[PDB]
Amino acid sequence: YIFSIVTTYFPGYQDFVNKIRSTIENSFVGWELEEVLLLDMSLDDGDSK
Amino acid sequence: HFTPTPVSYTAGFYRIPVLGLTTRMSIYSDKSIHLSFLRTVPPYSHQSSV
Repeated sequence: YIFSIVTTYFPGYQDFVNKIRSTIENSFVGWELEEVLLLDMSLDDGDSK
Repeated sequence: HFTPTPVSYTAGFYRIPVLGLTTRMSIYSDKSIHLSFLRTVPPYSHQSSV
């Protein structure tokens, strides 16, 4: 009953995340979303961040 | 708008990069449809910031 989301810079990933958020938002049952991450792996020396 | 489709679709097979000079249509903005594309003018999206 609890989960989080993480996606790369792919636009399909963002579309799927938006669809999942819209589907889980209007739910009669409970749901707990911690946070969402949109880290980009194309950056140089950004692996530390 | 039709001229950018054939060359890009043909060159996307071998993942060869392609640079556009006078293309301004907003349809070729997401990298999903058009994988490799370089621009030399501003898209119509910059009109929103303007």
